[PDB]
Amino acid sequence: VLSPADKTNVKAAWGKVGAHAGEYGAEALERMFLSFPTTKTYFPHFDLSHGSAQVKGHGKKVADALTNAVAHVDDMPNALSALSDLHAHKLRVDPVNFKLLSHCLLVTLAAHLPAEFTPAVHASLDKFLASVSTVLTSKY
Amino acid sequence: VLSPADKTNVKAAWGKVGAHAGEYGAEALERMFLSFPTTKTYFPHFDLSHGSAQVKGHGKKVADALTNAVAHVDDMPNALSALSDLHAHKLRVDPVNFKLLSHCLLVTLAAHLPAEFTPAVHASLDKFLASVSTVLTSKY
Amino acid sequence: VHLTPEEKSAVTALWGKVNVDEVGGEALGRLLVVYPWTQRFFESFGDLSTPDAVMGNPKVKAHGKKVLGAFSDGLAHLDNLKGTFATLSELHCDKLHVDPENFRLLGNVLVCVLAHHFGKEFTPPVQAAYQKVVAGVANALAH
Amino acid sequence: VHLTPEEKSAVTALWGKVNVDEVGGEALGRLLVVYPWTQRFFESFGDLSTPDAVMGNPKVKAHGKKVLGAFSDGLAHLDNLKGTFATLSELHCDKLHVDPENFRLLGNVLVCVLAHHFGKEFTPPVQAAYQKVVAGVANALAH
Ligand code: HEM
Ligand code: HEM
Ligand code: HEM
Ligand code: HEM
Repeated sequence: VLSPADKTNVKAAWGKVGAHAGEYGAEALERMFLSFPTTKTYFPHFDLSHGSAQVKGHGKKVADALTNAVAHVDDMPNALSALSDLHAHKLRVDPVNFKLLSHCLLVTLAAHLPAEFTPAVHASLDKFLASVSTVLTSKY
Repeated sequence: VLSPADKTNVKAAWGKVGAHAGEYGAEALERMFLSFPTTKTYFPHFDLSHGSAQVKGHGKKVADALTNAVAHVDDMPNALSALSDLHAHKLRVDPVNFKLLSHCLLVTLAAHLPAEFTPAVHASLDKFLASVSTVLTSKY
Repeated sequence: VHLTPEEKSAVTALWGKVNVDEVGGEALGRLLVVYPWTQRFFESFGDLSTPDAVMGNPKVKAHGKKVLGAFSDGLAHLDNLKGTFATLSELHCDKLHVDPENFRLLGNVLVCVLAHHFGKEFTPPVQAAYQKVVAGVANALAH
Repeated sequence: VHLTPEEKSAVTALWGKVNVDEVGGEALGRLLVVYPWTQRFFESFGDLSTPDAVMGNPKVKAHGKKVLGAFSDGLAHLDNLKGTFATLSELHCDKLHVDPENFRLLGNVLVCVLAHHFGKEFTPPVQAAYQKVVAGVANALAH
């Protein structure tokens, strides 16, 4: 259950993320693929090399989904329902992979926005990403 | 995120649990203490022997909390808020202990209600207990 | 896995009364139902949509028989779990890419199935002994 | 922990640029803030309510210095992590009763702190090598 304070923190953090969301998401996906190669098994049709256009497009998609989730933080199961069906019913992704991707997103945010990455913002983003991972994993 | 199907499943399962809730919760606590002795560190003032009145009373308390959570399944964050503050702000309980207690509750329910413990009811109860564990662990 | 002599005696006596062909399959089916993301590994089995379709799958029953056979080997050699489960650990880590948490999940589901079948006989001490047995088996597989 | 020679060279060069006295305490404080249940083990450190009170605690800073020194000792002995972290594993298991998952959490927080400091210099390959290093350290502590 997200606190009201952490909600404002994640809203401000992703607002300052702004227009670099696609590049940040592509870099987070690249970090996840490099440091957790078992996550690559969910993309057997992809080209998972460095600078891949497919990875860049998927990072853009993930970033837009995260932006929508931020904009609809109080009604996430409704806003993210098509993604929940995709990841839970069809893809059937292990939640450990969601944890790994959330960590890689946090690492990318830390590396790109040092000033914005205060401990409170870090905790808020961690809780927000955990909430997002819960909705996509759950089948309802 | 729970669905109407598993909501009705957990409601029926706990309704058929009924008046044995206190002894079921006491037995679940005893199982947790016996199989996961690290959980005993949260009760240094208790007598954690077999047949203990303190354990029986705490099992009754946990069972009544589960009953009211079932009755207010759609509004858990607010119904369980005093318990959330107790477990998260004051006691600072690791969520792994919540997972262990949920497992021991499932084992007790399996051992005492064989007919009711169908795979669908088992999955519903697992998800309901996970949701309850998230609200108590979360600080908001 | 280190067990007391009484715990070992209790574990073996309950294990003798276990119907392998049934309980292995229902443990696997309950795993697939409760944790639906585990059906990714068993898509080749066939119809796994509904709980009744999962629990009525002969492929699921046969694989549960194999899994319980592996579990029984661990009970026979609790002092050499790491060497007993080396080949299975290699297969699950390098060929199947199964997360080590799923081993603990399957062990807990097996404990729940044993409790379901034995009722009063599956007392809290027996459950504790079986809990550390399945924890050791999961750790051996995760190596 | 098995690393390529290039990965080992990159890990060591970044480690030399690490300010131990600051980043160890930063990682410990961020752990205590992000995962507030970990304050149960450190309630003897004084005021740990607000994030700024956690990050401004000299006891937290000193304990972070010791945890980073153990991480450096482990890094110097990547081929003998289990023998290096035996006494610490005993202390954290038998005496402190800390969960194995909490050690993985602290490793991830340390990786996040390293990324926050190095920024562009931290690179996905360097991060992957450091992830393998901290995973090995956590596994050694969890033994
Ligand atoms: C916060 C976490 C995540 C978000 C916001 C997210 C978002 C998305 C989005 C927006 C799509 C595109 C759907 C479409 O175009 O119809 C997608 C597809 C996909 N996702 Fe995720 N995802 C997340 C986590 C994960 C993880 C951890 C994995 C695997 C380890 C994963 C595996 C996939 C796959 C395989 C696809 C299919 C893409 C394709 O076939 O081109 N997702 N996700
Ligand atoms: C999982 C569902 C749980 C429920 C429904 C639950 C419910 C409760 C209730 C109703 C109380 C009594 C509060 C009061 O009387 O003011 C309580 C207290 C307490 N709970 Fe839980 N609890 C759960 C999990 C846990 C776990 C897993 C632990 C530790 C491993 C734990 C540790 C405690 C402690 C130490 C107390 C204080 C009791 C005392 O001091 O007498 N709880 N809980
Ligand atoms: C935790 C204890 C486990 C034990 C004792 C065990 C045992 C076994 C055994 C003996 C086999 C060989 C089957 C054969 O030779 O035909 C096998 C294969 C397999 N295991 Fe497990 N397993 C465990 C956990 C898991 C889990 C949790 C999963 C998935 C979530 C899994 C996925 C598989 C798959 C996909 C196969 C291959 C099935 C096939 O080839 O048809 N295992 N396992
Ligand atoms: C990779 C992970 C970790 C490493 C390398 C590490 C390292 C250390 C070191 C070097 C000490 C000092 C021992 C001494 O002075 O004799 C220590 C003590 C301690 N650790 Fe950790 N630690 C880790 C994880 C954790 C975590 C996650 C927690 C709590 C959630 C924790 C709780 C403690 C406590 C309470 C002490 C004693 C503090 C005191 O005596 O003042 N440790 N650890």
